[PDB]
Amino acid sequence: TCPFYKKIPGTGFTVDAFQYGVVEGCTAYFLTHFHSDHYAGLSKHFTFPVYCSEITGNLLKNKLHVQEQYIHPLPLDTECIVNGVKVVLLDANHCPGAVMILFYLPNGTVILHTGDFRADPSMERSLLADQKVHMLYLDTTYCSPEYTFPSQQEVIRFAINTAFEAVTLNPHALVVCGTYSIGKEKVFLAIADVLGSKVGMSQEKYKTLQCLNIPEINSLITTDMCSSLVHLLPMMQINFKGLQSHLKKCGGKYNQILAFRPTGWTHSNKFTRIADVIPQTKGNISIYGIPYSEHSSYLEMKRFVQWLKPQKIIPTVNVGTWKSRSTMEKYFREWKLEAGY
Ligand code: NI
Repeated sequence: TCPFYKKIPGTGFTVDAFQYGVVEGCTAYFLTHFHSDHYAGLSKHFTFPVYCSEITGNLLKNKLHVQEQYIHPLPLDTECIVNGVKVVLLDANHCPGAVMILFYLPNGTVILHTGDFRADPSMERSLLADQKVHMLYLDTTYCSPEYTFPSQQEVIRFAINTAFEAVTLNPHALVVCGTYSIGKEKVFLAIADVLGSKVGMSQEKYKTLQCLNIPEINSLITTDMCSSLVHLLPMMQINFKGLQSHLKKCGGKYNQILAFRPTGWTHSNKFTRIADVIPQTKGNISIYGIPYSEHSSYLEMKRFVQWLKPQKIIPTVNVGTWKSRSTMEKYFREWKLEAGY
């Protein structure tokens, strides 16, 4: 059964609620982004209206084979009417096609559902700035002060410089980047750009990337592995055994692998600066874990909420334990007392 925090009161609407069968009273199913924990349940047999971004709609049609007549893409930053209720989709600064949803209830209440997001000051100048929000359904993934990580720009700087140095020292080194979902495309695209190569990948991954409206993409990606010196592999293969095996398959073209695992947070963040990050090495293989996040750090989240000043917060992540829930509620109260709302 559908949990309360995926339901929008006063509407026929649910958010990211496709794994519960037919939800009683739901007239429209919203999907914030194309990640499996959120789309779980969608397929070509779905016959209710799905509301989403253009990019998410490309992925629904091409990857899950949802029929076109049930896909309802909306433009961002535009007031739209859905079953008699005004809604707006806003960029969530998560993965490609990921949105926040603003709902203007018939009784005058305004609700923001962040979906998954990485809070940014740029959000303080969207259509959020123009009215009060009463209720916030918040992505609380990293809602604790231990969760710090660097900007995406610093992380990409580190990766570009690391890769360019290694390959200039050894033109027979291969760079490998791990992936298991959409998101974090800048890692592998930035590295390929500094090295003057395309990124090589499976046909299934190339198909996924072709749904994303990224400019000039036919110029940056390929299925021809033999012509590429940046390869994408499943995240599960980014270990010494999986990489030794891959290196065999390249037929003596290469004699070294430098690999990258974009994680979210790991506890090496509580001690070490990005400048100071070192790989794990075995023989001719090195693996770097880089803290490239597409969710808010604690400080980013706090700033957003203290700016927005919602009347009520409903967490959507880490809700399954009493200790988590109690922790989060204590931070929410601190933020409110420090800011004065
Ligand atoms: Ni996500």
